[PDB]
Amino acid sequence: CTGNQQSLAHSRLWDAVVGFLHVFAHMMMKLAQDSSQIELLKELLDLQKDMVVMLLSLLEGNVVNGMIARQMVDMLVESSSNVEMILKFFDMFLKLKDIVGSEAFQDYVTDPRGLISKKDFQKAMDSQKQFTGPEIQFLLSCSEADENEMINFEEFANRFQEPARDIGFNVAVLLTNLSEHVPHDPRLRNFLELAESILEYFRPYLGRIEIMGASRRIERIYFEISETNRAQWEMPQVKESKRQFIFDVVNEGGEAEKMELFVSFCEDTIFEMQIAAQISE
Amino acid sequence: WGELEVQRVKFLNYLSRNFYTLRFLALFLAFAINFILLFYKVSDSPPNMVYYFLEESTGYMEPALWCLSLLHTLVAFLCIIGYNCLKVPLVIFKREKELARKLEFDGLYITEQPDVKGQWDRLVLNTPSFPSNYWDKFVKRKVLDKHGDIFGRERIAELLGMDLASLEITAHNERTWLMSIDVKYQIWKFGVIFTDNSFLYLGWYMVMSLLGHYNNFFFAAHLLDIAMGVKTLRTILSSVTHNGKQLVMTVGLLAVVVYLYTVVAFNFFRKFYNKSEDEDEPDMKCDDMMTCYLFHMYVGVRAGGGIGDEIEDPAGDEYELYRVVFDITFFFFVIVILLAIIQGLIIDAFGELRDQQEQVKEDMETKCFICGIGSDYFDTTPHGFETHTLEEHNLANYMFFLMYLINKDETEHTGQESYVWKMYQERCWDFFPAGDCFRKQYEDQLS
Amino acid sequence: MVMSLLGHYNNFFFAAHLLDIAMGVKTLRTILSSVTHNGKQLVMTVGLLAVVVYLYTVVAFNFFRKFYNKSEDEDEPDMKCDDMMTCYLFHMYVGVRAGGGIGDEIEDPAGDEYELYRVVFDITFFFFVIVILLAIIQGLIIDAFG
Amino acid sequence: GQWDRLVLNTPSFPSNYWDKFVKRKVLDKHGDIFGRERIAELLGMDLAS
Ligand SMILES: CNC(=O)c1cc(Cl)cc(C)c1NC(=O)c1cc(Br)nn1-c1ncccc1Cl
Ligand SMILES: [Zn+2]
Repeated sequence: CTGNQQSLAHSRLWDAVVGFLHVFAHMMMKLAQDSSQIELLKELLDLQKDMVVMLLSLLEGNVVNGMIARQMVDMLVESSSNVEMILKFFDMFLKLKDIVGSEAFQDYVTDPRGLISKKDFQKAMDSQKQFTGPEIQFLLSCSEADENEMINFEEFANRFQEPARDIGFNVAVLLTNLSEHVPHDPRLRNFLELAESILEYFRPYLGRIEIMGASRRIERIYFEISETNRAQWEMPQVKESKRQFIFDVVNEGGEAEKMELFVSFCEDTIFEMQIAAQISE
Repeated sequence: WGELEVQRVKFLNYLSRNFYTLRFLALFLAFAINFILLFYKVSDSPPNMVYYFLEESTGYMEPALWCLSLLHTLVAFLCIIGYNCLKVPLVIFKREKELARKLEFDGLYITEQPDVKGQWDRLVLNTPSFPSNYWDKFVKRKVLDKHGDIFGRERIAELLGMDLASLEITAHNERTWLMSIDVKYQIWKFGVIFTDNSFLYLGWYMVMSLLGHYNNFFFAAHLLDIAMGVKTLRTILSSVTHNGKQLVMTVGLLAVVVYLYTVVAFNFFRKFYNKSEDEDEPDMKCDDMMTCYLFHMYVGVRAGGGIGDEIEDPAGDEYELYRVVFDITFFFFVIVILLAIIQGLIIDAFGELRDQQEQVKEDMETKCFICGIGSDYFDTTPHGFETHTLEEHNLANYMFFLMYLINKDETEHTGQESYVWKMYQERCWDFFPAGDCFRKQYEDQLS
Repeated sequence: MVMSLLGHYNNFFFAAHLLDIAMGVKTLRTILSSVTHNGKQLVMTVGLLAVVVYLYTVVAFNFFRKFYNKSEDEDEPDMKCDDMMTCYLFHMYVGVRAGGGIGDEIEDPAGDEYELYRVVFDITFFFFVIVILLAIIQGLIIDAFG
Repeated sequence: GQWDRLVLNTPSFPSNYWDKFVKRKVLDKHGDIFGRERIAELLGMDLAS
């Protein structure tokens, strides 16, 4: 029922939201200094987990060009100065694994220890074209110093996206709800070009799905798919059962009984993946 | 035996791991020994008539086959219990889904009772280990929630097999491996794998291999596996029984028209039906009509040039201009026309099935798989086909959406996430669009 | 041109130069192009034609050794159902060929030694390999032409 | 696709086609993401700078 959004739009919610979002983008500027600063910062980001589902719910029954949808995005120009930070924070730690993915940035210090010095990486990151000048040594200070001679990017890597695996997908959802909902508007278009990285990283984990509802008012809903069931649906244990039932929805099926068979098809396939994941290695 | 009890399922795991390639080599080595089978010869001399093998300057050709054949039978055993190891849940799951569907919705066994499967499905409800291989195992009590108001409870509880129902409904609310096993449910699901089409054919594949060691030459029927293995050559043998229902009766017409047409030759034209060129040894076949009819269906539907070419030339005046009507009214009927019907009812049906083999390819290539909008109006948007095919109206992402709503709790789901599930469980599906998706009347505010 | 300098070794290899008419005009290019247009299934169904008669000849090689003989000389008998490699070449030489069964190369079954079984044998050769599976090879050329 | 790798490094590659500055606008295209010294030797520019 959209009757809550009559008062929640006109009253005093959204300046409180920008007052939360400023400190939300400003807390992890200093709570990345030391290794003892993360088990409470991840408490703050699974508060961000519900901060995004706060305004995910105002997209329910979303009129395409509605004043509620415009008052969703005048948020980010009343608070334009605290969104670039939270959009580039999910980019400065997610191209992190893309630094190691090239072999040219791997063979710098070929020591068998794994302690590459900080100065050997600073001038190396200054040579790439996907970086910012004054934004090198601050994330070096966010990394472990250890007398400025130890990086250990194996633990620089896997620790800072363990709380940024669940919030990054939903802020990608937040940027992709509004791109196709409100069209032809200038200043809500630049920041998806500035934050297309998490969208590109979550291209396999994103899905656009439509359900008819609320007396003929259809609007799209987004969902998440896990990496375990991602790479295993593309196997010939099931990709030919695909065509096995594709052949028989027009050969014998009618118009009124076509998806009544398809839902049993999906549950039988997820049943054989239940037993196949049991006997999997 | 705990060191072996998980070791044998570990054996069965890498047994079923490479099932497809193991079946492929099981086909090809049988093909190879059926190829080396091409060099057998029989003569009256001992190595009465003894079947020996012909070889040129090689000695181990014959002791290879006696191990290759047992290899083929052993890998036949391997693929049989591999079939019964991986995919008996496919022949398990859907028909008790069908059974619970008619228990909850229609009332197939309580409101009425009906074939070949409907009364064999009554040896599965009363055992307590019925729903042990399907997700919903409270199916025996919501049928009592459904129709515990119209009928008697004490009869339906004994019919559905709830042992101490009113005691267990309070107990579950408040608070020698084969000896505990059932005797009826396992033989009930042992009947269905013999009933269904695939397992009896795969057992027919192995009932010849142990028989193949009695005489080596019955391995030739294993080369008909090519006909049903590929789908391209499956439609040729499937086209005969696709229109056999009229073809057996019109070949019965072929059987009765010549049976009509041969009694007039058996009675009035007894003179000339003779192929014996010996004058002293005459054996005509128009003496018994059971012999004459076997003769007539041996040459008349056969030769393609009438019937009077087995019979010498009518140089005599004894009914000369009547046999020239006889032969051509055999000719115009049984080779010209009624053989061309049997040609047409095979070749046309071949054409119909191969054209509908790829009009479904046309349907996947043009239609939508969700709703009833064709691809002709997606032509104004440049390459608007794949942006609608891969992500929005996709076949895999909807079953992923059905996946991710099962594991986590419904104290997490939203208004739309409960909207999509609370009538999914009672199974009514007007929730798909079926007429409007992103294009019809959303074009007025689309730039 | 690799045939023309070779054509002076023996004069009669100039005959393959008359197949230039087939690919030169576009009207008669589609006839030779129609075979490889649907050869991808035709080679495998003529493989079906090759294996069905290879299935069908071992029962004559084992159980019907009596009558497969075309040698009319009594003192010089040479039947071809002694080696099945000879019998299979014989069977694909006459059975897909004659168009009237297989038992016209073989004399008449006047004897009672499995009389009503060879009349099933010959017509289950006849209904399969000339009536049907030759008409598939006819259709997959003429339809594709159309 | 791999027989087409014996045609880039020779200086007489674009001599039979109209546009013969094709080896430098690829460096204008993707001289920002990769190394220049590798792609110049791979495309065969002798003394490019
Ligand atoms: C329909 N016959 C079978 O099921 C079958 C059953 C048994 Cl017991 C053994 C074999 C070799 C079988 N034959 C195949 O299994 C098979 C034949 C052909 Br031709 N192809 N093919 C195949 N198809 C898909 C994956 C791997 C393979 Cl090998
Ligand atoms: Zn659609």
